[PDB]
Amino acid sequence: DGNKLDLYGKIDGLHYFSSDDSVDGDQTYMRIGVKGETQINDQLTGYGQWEYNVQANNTESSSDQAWTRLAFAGLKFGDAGSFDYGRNYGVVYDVTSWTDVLPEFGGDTYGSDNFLQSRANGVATYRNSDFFGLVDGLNFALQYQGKNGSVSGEDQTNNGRDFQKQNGEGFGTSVTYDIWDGISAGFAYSSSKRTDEQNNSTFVSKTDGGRYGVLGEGDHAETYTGGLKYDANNIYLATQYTQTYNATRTGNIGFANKAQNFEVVAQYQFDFGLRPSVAYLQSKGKDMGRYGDQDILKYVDLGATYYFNKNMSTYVDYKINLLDDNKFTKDASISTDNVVALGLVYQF
Amino acid sequence: DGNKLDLYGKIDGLHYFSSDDSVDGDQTYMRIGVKGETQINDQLTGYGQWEYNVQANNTESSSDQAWTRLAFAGLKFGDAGSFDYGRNYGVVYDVTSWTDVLPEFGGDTYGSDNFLQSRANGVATYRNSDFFGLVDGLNFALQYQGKNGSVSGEDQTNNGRDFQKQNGEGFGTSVTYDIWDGISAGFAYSSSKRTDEQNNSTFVSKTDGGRYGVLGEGDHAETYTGGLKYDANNIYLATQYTQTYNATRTGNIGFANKAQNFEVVAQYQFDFGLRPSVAYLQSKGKDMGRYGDQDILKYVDLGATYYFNKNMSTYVDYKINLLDDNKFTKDASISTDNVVALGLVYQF
Amino acid sequence: DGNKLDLYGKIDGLHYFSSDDSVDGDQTYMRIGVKGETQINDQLTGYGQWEYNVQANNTESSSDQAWTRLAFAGLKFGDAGSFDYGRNYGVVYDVTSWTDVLPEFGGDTYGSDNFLQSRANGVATYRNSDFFGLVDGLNFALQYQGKNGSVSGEDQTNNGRDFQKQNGEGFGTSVTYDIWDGISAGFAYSSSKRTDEQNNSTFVSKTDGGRYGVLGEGDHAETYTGGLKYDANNIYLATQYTQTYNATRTGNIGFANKAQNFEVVAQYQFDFGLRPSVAYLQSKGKDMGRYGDQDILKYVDLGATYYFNKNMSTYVDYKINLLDDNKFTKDASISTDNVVALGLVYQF
Repeated sequence: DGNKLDLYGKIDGLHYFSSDDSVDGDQTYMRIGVKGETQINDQLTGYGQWEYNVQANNTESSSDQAWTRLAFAGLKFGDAGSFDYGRNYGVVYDVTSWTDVLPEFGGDTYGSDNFLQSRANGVATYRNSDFFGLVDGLNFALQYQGKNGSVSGEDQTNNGRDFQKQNGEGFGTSVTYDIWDGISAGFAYSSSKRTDEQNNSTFVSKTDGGRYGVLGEGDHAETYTGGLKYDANNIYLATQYTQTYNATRTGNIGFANKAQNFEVVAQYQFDFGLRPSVAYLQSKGKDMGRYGDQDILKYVDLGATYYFNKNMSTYVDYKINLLDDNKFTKDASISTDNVVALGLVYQF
Repeated sequence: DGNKLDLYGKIDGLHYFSSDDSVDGDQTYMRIGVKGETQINDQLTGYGQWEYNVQANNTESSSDQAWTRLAFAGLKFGDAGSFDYGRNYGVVYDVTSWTDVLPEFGGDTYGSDNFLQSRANGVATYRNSDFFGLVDGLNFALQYQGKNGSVSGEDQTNNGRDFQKQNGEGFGTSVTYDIWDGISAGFAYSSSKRTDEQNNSTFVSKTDGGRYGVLGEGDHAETYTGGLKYDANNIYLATQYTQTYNATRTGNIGFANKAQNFEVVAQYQFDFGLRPSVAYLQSKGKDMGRYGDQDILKYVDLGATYYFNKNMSTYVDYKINLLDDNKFTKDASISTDNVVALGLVYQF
Repeated sequence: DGNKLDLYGKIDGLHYFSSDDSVDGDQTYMRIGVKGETQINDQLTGYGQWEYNVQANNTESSSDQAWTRLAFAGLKFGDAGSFDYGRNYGVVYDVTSWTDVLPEFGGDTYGSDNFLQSRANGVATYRNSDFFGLVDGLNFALQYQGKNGSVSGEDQTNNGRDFQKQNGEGFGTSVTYDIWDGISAGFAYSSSKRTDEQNNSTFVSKTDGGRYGVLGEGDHAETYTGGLKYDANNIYLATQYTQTYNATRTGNIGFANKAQNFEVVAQYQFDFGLRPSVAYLQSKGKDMGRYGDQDILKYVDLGATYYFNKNMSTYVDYKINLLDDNKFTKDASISTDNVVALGLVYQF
């Protein structure tokens, strides 16, 4: 009485084929989660959602095989909008998600716990749908994120973390709009203080051998995003453009002083199950101290998903990695090899 | 047919505000668990319960984010009582729980895996309700706990653990009684052997710099508890008094040779959702070698919970920490700062 | 509509009694899992299964307390057979499982992540039931396993692991057949390349103090298995014989150049719940370099299970360990002490 509660998840039998040893092999994993709603009164509704990743590709004595992707509780007051708090998606992703639809790859001009660009600890999000019911299809969002800092130091918080996934106080906003038939447009902005260890950490160069500062200096990390989306007539066309400031990771050795990020995807849905997909993603870093302008990410993606029904599917995906081995990709530990994925997935 | 089985849990979007860096920030977490019953025959019933904590306030590459709070299987033979085994609550908590009702704080003159004072590995518990159906409201309990020891040494067990959470063989008993209207009284006693590493470990002083024995010497660890509870007329009044012997932790540097523990709470339930709450907790350690008598814990707590319904609530809680920085709180790593909590929680 | 989905698991309140400190004490744990089916069309069916182990015998600050036992997605095309991929049982276990029916012990002439002998990462399995519906009771299986390698080195994969649980490319096949009344016969074969760290790792001798190669040299690891099973008239008789080549572990210091493995079990099911059980298991290693022929495993097992119903049971099991302390069992860290188990288990 009153409460709805759904168990959901999937089991993904997955194998990667690649020349990069740290990528190649068995990638089997599963997801399980919970979605809940309670109607409090005719205007007010409470909700909660949890989503868990459980790796299955290592042993029963291996370590760190599970993690939480989402955990948030929330309130939705009809026409006034909604508010939720917890681990949830940064609002930049309200736009960039429109290109995150590849069978297995994609969605990686950005990472998780990467300021407000994806999933994020301690994020307070306000959302409004049809501009208070006055403008159908015109959604916007306002978000706040507290500092998630180091385990020690001046910038310690209880939930410490290495410098690549720390953040200071920040906010972000997003707007999406539906234009006539299926065509949607979106903008998103975010801004965060950085942390001492982000500005004061060093790293040791796989090429020279010497020690240097972690790429990126700055008091602030920033993203600007614009996106377009065609969805109708069994066509899916989408693109997104994002420009960032000390916000985009350069492998594991820091951030890019400036980076320009671009993703474009085209897909077609046959009504006998098959869903082919073509995509291009790049990330171009600027003024990265001793590395100057370099590609951070650059590939073409080709793949397809076969849907047996809403509970079962198979997919192949082929990442054609147009990066070259150099001192930047080596010193930053960015993979320059191709990958093939092959998946058979049960959903529930 | 025959079996009942309930999924239960909650998602708790929670943030702490504090000057103590190791406490402050995002504290989002979730609980999920299972409660089960099977009727074997008209007298005999089997049951099982599991309860899991999943942290959500750190990253997807962080470690140790989940843990089990309860896991026990059991048998209940009508009027003869019940028996269960596994990870479950030490019976001291049958009384001290009556003060563990604060919105977020409280319940911490004692810890988990802290002999029979709270949740505990390998605990065999016998419970009897209305004294075999002869005295309505008069419950008692008998409990046994095997040694949970070190990872190495003379006192090794399979499930080793640091000295602050080891225990030797022990037992405990508890009695509660309902007096007329809502007024309940309770007593509880426990006794355990200690372990070699508890008596033979050293620690390094954050103030002097030198090495010393871990506070507390003794073959035995002991607790005596008395408690009172008023529940009726939308009032909740409760208090509990506990005296311990090498059983109460002194931060992370050992145990208190003697400690006197006191908790008192008053709450009021308005029938429009709001539930204000006032509380006082102290822990006073005695004869702690080079530290003598010191406060181990001392605060006032002020907070409130708003229940939208049985599935949704919001709460604020304010811990006013009356401890002062000194060599004891510093050398033992006890927090002396205030904390505010702010939570929005979905239950299912 | 279309999808079946079952939550399943058990809570096992369990205690071990033993002179081996690393074995003795509380062993409480739980299992939880998911089994799913979707009918795609009248011939074709998709399925998925996940099964999770959650330890409960250590603290809430302990590490590595959970792990995945099974995670696989699959397809079943009526008379043509089935195919599944993920973490699943190596097909050798299609036969050796017939002796894995002891109340608590047994099933340990082999381990998990032990080539195709038990549960295994990245295993692709084809199964066929009544030989395409032509021969009732005659099942066979074909299986493939990709390399699961080191975290570094020439044999790195993404899901690295210590040498005792690495494997190279391998395959395995199995056949079972039902003979008239309850009597079944089975054969199974497997073959895998080994890995550099399996052939190139050293270890330090608990008896001498000096360094030596990890037992077992060889390009290939191999198993041959035959098994018999009587099931009917409330009798359970089963035996299995397996001969292995650099495939059977010698504690933690390597593999046995050759090992001959034997298990035999007899049980009786009274229809008032009780199920007594008697068993013998040995593992005899050959030509193990400086250790020559030694017993790797040798015990008698005596125990019983009481079933209150399909959801509740109690069991005792007594492992009489006929191994002697020597340089082999010490240098390999194999336990030579007896064990008693005592369990009360709730299933759902």
